[PDB]
Amino acid sequence: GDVEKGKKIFIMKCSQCHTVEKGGKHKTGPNLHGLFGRKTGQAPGYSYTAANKNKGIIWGEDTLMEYLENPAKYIPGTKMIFVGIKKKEERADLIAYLKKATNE
Amino acid sequence: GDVEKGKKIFIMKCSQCHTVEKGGKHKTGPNLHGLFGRKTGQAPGYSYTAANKNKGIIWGEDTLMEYLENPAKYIPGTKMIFVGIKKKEERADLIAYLKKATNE
Ligand code: HEC
Ligand code: HEC
Repeated sequence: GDVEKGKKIFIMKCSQCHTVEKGGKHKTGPNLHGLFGRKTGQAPGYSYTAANKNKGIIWGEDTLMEYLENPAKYIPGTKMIFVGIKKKEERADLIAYLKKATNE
Repeated sequence: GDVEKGKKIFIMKCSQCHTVEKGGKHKTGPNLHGLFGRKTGQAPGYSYTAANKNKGIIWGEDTLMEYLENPAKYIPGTKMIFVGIKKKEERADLIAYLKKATNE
Protein backbone atom coordinates (compact mmCIF):
# COMPACT_ATOMS: atom_id res chain seq x y z
CA GLY A 1 0.00 0.00 0.00
CA ASP A 2 0.78 3.67 -0.53
CA VAL A 3 1.54 5.07 2.91
CA GLU A 4 1.34 8.65 1.67
CA LYS A 5 -2.21 8.17 0.46
CA GLY A 6 -2.97 6.17 3.60
CA LYS A 7 -1.79 9.12 5.62
CA LYS A 8 -4.29 11.44 3.84
CA ILE A 9 -7.03 8.87 4.33
CA PHE A 10 -6.20 8.62 8.05
CA ILE A 11 -6.24 12.40 8.52
CA MET A 12 -9.59 12.84 6.80
CA LYS A 13 -11.40 9.81 8.20
CA CYS A 14 -9.80 8.94 11.60
CA SER A 15 -7.48 11.66 12.99
CA GLN A 16 -10.35 13.61 14.51
CA CYS A 17 -10.78 10.69 16.97
CA HIS A 18 -7.43 8.82 16.95
CA THR A 19 -3.73 9.59 17.29
CA VAL A 20 -1.11 7.09 16.11
CA GLU A 21 2.22 8.29 17.54
CA LYS A 22 3.98 6.79 20.53
CA GLY A 23 2.50 8.41 23.62
CA GLY A 24 -0.09 10.30 21.65
CA LYS A 25 -3.19 11.31 23.52
CA HIS A 26 -6.47 9.46 23.83
CA LYS A 27 -9.19 11.56 22.18
CA THR A 28 -12.72 10.46 21.34
CA GLY A 29 -11.04 7.15 20.45
CA PRO A 30 -7.95 5.39 21.81
CA ASN A 31 -4.43 6.07 20.70
CA LEU A 32 -3.47 3.37 18.21
CA HIS A 33 0.29 3.10 18.74
CA GLY A 34 1.37 -0.50 19.11
CA LEU A 35 -1.97 -1.62 17.68
CA PHE A 36 -0.55 -4.32 15.42
CA GLY A 37 -0.47 -7.59 17.38
CA ARG A 38 -2.43 -6.23 20.36
CA LYS A 39 -5.70 -7.73 21.50
CA THR A 40 -8.78 -5.53 21.13
CA GLY A 41 -9.51 -3.13 23.96
CA GLN A 42 -5.99 -3.04 25.35
CA ALA A 43 -4.78 0.55 24.80
CA PRO A 44 -3.51 1.61 28.27
CA GLY A 45 -5.45 4.42 29.87
CA TYR A 46 -8.44 4.31 27.53
CA SER A 47 -11.91 3.66 28.91
CA TYR A 48 -13.50 1.27 26.45
CA THR A 49 -17.19 0.59 26.49
CA ALA A 50 -18.69 -2.82 26.97
CA ALA A 51 -18.20 -3.99 23.37
CA ASN A 52 -14.53 -4.06 22.12
CA LYS A 53 -13.10 -5.69 25.27
CA ASN A 54 -15.06 -8.97 24.93
CA LYS A 55 -13.51 -9.95 21.58
CA GLY A 56 -10.31 -11.99 22.08
CA ILE A 57 -9.26 -10.84 18.58
CA ILE A 58 -5.74 -9.64 17.70
CA TRP A 59 -5.48 -6.54 15.56
CA GLY A 60 -3.55 -6.99 12.34
CA GLU A 61 -3.70 -6.43 8.61
CA ASP A 62 -6.47 -8.97 8.13
CA THR A 63 -8.65 -7.98 11.12
CA LEU A 64 -8.26 -4.32 10.26
CA MET A 65 -9.33 -5.15 6.69
CA GLU A 66 -12.48 -6.85 7.89
CA TYR A 67 -13.14 -4.12 10.45
CA LEU A 68 -12.97 -1.33 7.83
CA GLU A 69 -14.93 -3.34 5.27
CA ASN A 70 -18.05 -3.84 7.43
CA PRO A 71 -17.78 -1.49 10.39
CA ALA A 72 -21.46 -1.67 11.36
CA LYS A 73 -21.08 -5.37 12.17
CA TYR A 74 -18.29 -4.76 14.68
CA ILE A 75 -18.31 -1.19 16.05
CA PRO A 76 -20.19 -0.60 19.32
CA GLY A 77 -23.19 1.67 19.62
CA THR A 78 -21.13 4.52 21.07
CA LYS A 79 -18.75 4.72 18.14
CA MET A 80 -21.64 4.25 15.70
CA ILE A 81 -23.23 7.40 17.13
CA PHE A 82 -19.99 9.44 17.02
CA VAL A 83 -19.19 8.29 13.52
CA GLY A 84 -22.71 9.02 12.29
CA ILE A 85 -22.41 12.51 13.71
CA LYS A 86 -19.15 13.12 11.82
CA LYS A 87 -20.61 11.68 8.60
CA LYS A 88 -23.67 13.95 8.86
CA GLU A 89 -21.36 17.01 9.09
CA GLU A 90 -19.18 15.74 6.21
CA ARG A 91 -22.27 15.34 4.03
CA ALA A 92 -23.45 18.87 4.74
CA ASP A 93 -19.98 20.25 4.02
CA LEU A 94 -19.73 18.24 0.75
CA ILE A 95 -23.15 19.41 -0.41
CA ALA A 96 -22.24 22.96 0.50
CA TYR A 97 -19.09 22.69 -1.58
CA LEU A 98 -20.97 21.13 -4.49
CA LYS A 99 -23.65 23.81 -4.60
CA LYS A 100 -20.84 26.35 -4.81
CA ALA A 101 -18.40 24.56 -7.14
CA THR A 102 -20.91 23.23 -9.65
CA ASN A 103 -22.51 26.69 -10.06
CA GLU A 104 -19.27 28.72 -10.34
CA GLY B 1 -21.85 24.03 5.69
CA ASP B 2 -18.09 24.50 5.40
CA VAL B 3 -17.27 24.79 1.69
CA GLU B 4 -13.53 24.45 2.21
CA LYS B 5 -13.87 21.23 4.15
CA GLY B 6 -16.39 20.12 1.53
CA LYS B 7 -13.72 20.57 -1.12
CA LYS B 8 -11.29 18.29 0.73
CA ILE B 9 -13.97 15.64 1.07
CA PHE B 10 -14.71 15.93 -2.65
CA ILE B 11 -11.07 15.55 -3.64
CA MET B 12 -10.65 12.48 -1.43
CA LYS B 13 -13.95 10.78 -2.16
CA CYS B 14 -15.18 11.93 -5.63
CA SER B 15 -12.57 13.75 -7.71
CA GLN B 16 -11.07 10.52 -9.05
CA CYS B 17 -14.28 9.99 -11.06
CA HIS B 18 -15.86 13.46 -11.24
CA THR B 19 -14.99 17.00 -12.23
CA VAL B 20 -17.15 19.96 -11.14
CA GLU B 21 -15.90 22.79 -13.33
CA LYS B 22 -17.71 24.27 -16.33
CA GLY B 23 -16.50 22.42 -19.39
CA GLY B 24 -14.71 19.99 -17.15
CA LYS B 25 -14.01 16.56 -18.53
CA HIS B 26 -16.14 13.46 -18.23
CA LYS B 27 -14.11 10.83 -16.47
CA THR B 28 -15.31 7.53 -15.01
CA GLY B 29 -18.32 9.54 -13.93
CA PRO B 30 -20.00 12.59 -15.43
CA ASN B 31 -18.87 16.17 -14.96
CA LEU B 32 -21.15 17.67 -12.33
CA HIS B 33 -21.32 21.33 -13.26
CA GLY B 34 -24.86 22.70 -13.28
CA LEU B 35 -26.12 19.55 -11.44
CA PHE B 36 -28.44 21.39 -9.03
CA GLY B 37 -31.91 21.57 -10.48
CA ARG B 38 -31.07 19.13 -13.25
CA LYS B 39 -32.78 15.77 -13.73
CA THR B 40 -30.83 12.56 -13.25
CA GLY B 41 -29.02 11.26 -16.33
CA GLN B 42 -28.74 14.56 -18.24
CA ALA B 43 -25.05 15.43 -18.19
CA PRO B 44 -24.43 16.29 -21.89
CA GLY B 45 -21.89 14.12 -23.68
CA TYR B 46 -21.82 11.38 -21.01
CA SER B 47 -22.65 7.68 -21.58
CA TYR B 48 -24.69 6.44 -18.61
CA THR B 49 -25.99 2.97 -17.83
CA ALA B 50 -29.67 2.23 -17.25
CA ALA B 51 -30.04 2.44 -13.47
CA ASN B 52 -30.02 6.21 -12.87
CA LYS B 53 -31.64 7.53 -16.07
CA ASN B 54 -35.43 8.03 -16.59
CA LYS B 55 -35.93 8.65 -12.85
CA GLY B 56 -37.60 12.02 -12.95
CA ILE B 57 -35.57 12.89 -9.86
CA ILE B 58 -34.15 16.41 -9.75
CA TRP B 59 -30.75 16.79 -8.10
CA GLY B 60 -30.63 19.23 -5.21
CA GLU B 61 -29.56 19.64 -1.60
CA ASP B 62 -32.03 17.01 -0.32
CA THR B 63 -31.66 14.41 -3.10
CA LEU B 64 -27.90 14.68 -2.93
CA MET B 65 -28.12 14.23 0.85
CA GLU B 66 -30.22 11.08 0.42
CA TYR B 67 -27.80 9.76 -2.24
CA LEU B 68 -24.88 10.02 0.18
CA GLU B 69 -26.94 8.50 3.01
CA ASN B 70 -28.56 5.66 1.00
CA PRO B 71 -26.52 5.03 -2.17
CA ALA B 72 -28.48 1.84 -2.91
CA LYS B 73 -31.41 4.10 -3.85
CA TYR B 74 -29.38 5.60 -6.65
CA ILE B 75 -26.12 3.94 -7.67
CA PRO B 76 -26.13 1.33 -10.39
CA GLY B 77 -24.21 -1.91 -10.13
CA THR B 78 -21.57 -0.48 -12.45
CA LYS B 79 -20.80 2.37 -10.11
CA MET B 80 -20.97 0.04 -7.09
CA ILE B 81 -18.11 -1.92 -8.63
CA PHE B 82 -16.03 1.17 -9.42
CA VAL B 83 -16.50 2.50 -5.90
CA GLY B 84 -15.84 -0.87 -4.25
CA ILE B 85 -12.60 -1.13 -6.21
CA LYS B 86 -11.64 2.32 -4.96
CA LYS B 87 -12.52 1.56 -1.32
CA LYS B 88 -10.38 -1.59 -1.37
CA GLU B 89 -7.38 0.42 -2.56
CA GLU B 90 -8.14 2.94 0.17
CA ARG B 91 -8.26 0.25 2.82
CA ALA B 92 -4.90 -1.13 1.72
CA ASP B 93 -3.24 2.29 1.73
CA LEU B 94 -4.72 3.12 5.15
CA ILE B 95 -3.59 -0.21 6.61
CA ALA B 96 -0.10 0.27 5.14
CA TYR B 97 0.08 3.73 6.64
CA LEU B 98 -1.11 2.49 10.02
CA LYS B 99 1.42 -0.35 10.14
CA LYS B 100 4.10 2.28 9.58
CA ALA B 101 2.75 5.06 11.82
CA THR B 102 1.63 2.90 14.76
CA ASN B 103 5.11 1.28 14.86
CA GLU B 104 7.25 4.48 14.70
C1 HEC C 1 -10.46 5.60 10.35
C2 HEC C 1 -10.90 4.64 9.23
C3 HEC C 1 -10.50 4.92 11.73
C4 HEC C 1 -9.82 3.82 12.10
C5 HEC C 1 -8.81 3.05 11.23
C6 HEC C 1 -10.13 3.54 13.47
N1 HEC C 1 -11.04 4.50 13.89
FE1 HEC C 1 -11.93 4.45 15.71
N2 HEC C 1 -12.72 4.43 17.68
C7 HEC C 1 -13.50 5.47 18.15
C8 HEC C 1 -14.00 5.11 19.46
C9 HEC C 1 -14.92 5.92 20.42
C10 HEC C 1 -13.44 3.73 19.74
C11 HEC C 1 -13.65 2.87 20.99
C12 HEC C 1 -15.02 2.25 20.99
C13 HEC C 1 -15.14 1.42 22.25
O1 HEC C 1 -15.23 1.98 23.35
O2 HEC C 1 -15.12 0.19 22.17
C14 HEC C 1 -12.66 3.39 18.59
C15 HEC C 1 -11.99 2.20 18.44
C16 HEC C 1 -11.18 1.91 17.38
C17 HEC C 1 -10.38 0.74 17.22
C18 HEC C 1 -10.28 -0.40 18.23
C19 HEC C 1 -9.07 0.01 19.06
C20 HEC C 1 -8.67 -1.01 20.10
O3 HEC C 1 -7.73 -0.61 20.78
O4 HEC C 1 -9.22 -2.13 20.25
C21 HEC C 1 -9.73 0.85 16.07
C22 HEC C 1 -8.75 -0.14 15.44
C23 HEC C 1 -10.09 2.09 15.45
N3 HEC C 1 -11.00 2.72 16.27
C24 HEC C 1 -9.62 2.51 14.22
C25 HEC C 1 -13.77 6.65 17.48
C26 HEC C 1 -13.53 6.92 16.14
C27 HEC C 1 -14.08 8.04 15.44
C28 HEC C 1 -14.95 9.04 16.23
C29 HEC C 1 -16.08 9.71 15.48
C30 HEC C 1 -13.62 8.04 14.17
C31 HEC C 1 -13.89 9.05 13.02
C32 HEC C 1 -12.75 6.89 14.05
N4 HEC C 1 -12.73 6.24 15.26
C33 HEC C 1 -12.08 6.47 12.93
C34 HEC C 1 -11.30 5.35 12.86
C1 HEC D 1 -18.21 11.50 -3.97
C2 HEC D 1 -18.96 11.12 -2.67
C3 HEC D 1 -19.17 11.43 -5.18
C4 HEC D 1 -20.28 12.14 -5.44
C5 HEC D 1 -20.88 13.33 -4.64
C6 HEC D 1 -20.80 11.70 -6.69
N1 HEC D 1 -20.01 10.68 -7.15
FE1 HEC D 1 -20.33 9.51 -8.78
N2 HEC D 1 -20.68 8.50 -10.57
C7 HEC D 1 -19.80 7.57 -11.06
C8 HEC D 1 -20.39 6.97 -12.24
C9 HEC D 1 -19.79 5.89 -13.12
C10 HEC D 1 -21.73 7.63 -12.40
C11 HEC D 1 -22.75 7.35 -13.49
C12 HEC D 1 -23.52 6.12 -13.07
C13 HEC D 1 -24.52 5.86 -14.16
O1 HEC D 1 -24.15 5.45 -15.27
O2 HEC D 1 -25.70 6.13 -13.88
C14 HEC D 1 -21.82 8.57 -11.32
C15 HEC D 1 -22.88 9.38 -11.05
C16 HEC D 1 -22.94 10.32 -10.08
C17 HEC D 1 -24.06 11.19 -9.93
C18 HEC D 1 -25.27 11.20 -10.88
C19 HEC D 1 -24.88 12.18 -11.95
C20 HEC D 1 -25.98 12.50 -12.96
O3 HEC D 1 -25.64 13.31 -13.85
O4 HEC D 1 -27.14 11.99 -12.87
C21 HEC D 1 -23.80 12.00 -8.93
C22 HEC D 1 -24.73 13.11 -8.40
C23 HEC D 1 -22.52 11.63 -8.38
N3 HEC D 1 -22.01 10.59 -9.09
C24 HEC D 1 -21.90 12.19 -7.31
C25 HEC D 1 -18.58 7.25 -10.53
C26 HEC D 1 -18.05 7.62 -9.33
C27 HEC D 1 -16.86 7.11 -8.70
C28 HEC D 1 -15.99 6.04 -9.37
C29 HEC D 1 -15.30 4.99 -8.49
C30 HEC D 1 -16.63 7.86 -7.60
C31 HEC D 1 -15.61 7.70 -6.45
C32 HEC D 1 -17.78 8.69 -7.42
N4 HEC D 1 -18.58 8.57 -8.53
C33 HEC D 1 -17.99 9.55 -6.37
C34 HEC D 1 -18.99 10.48 -6.26
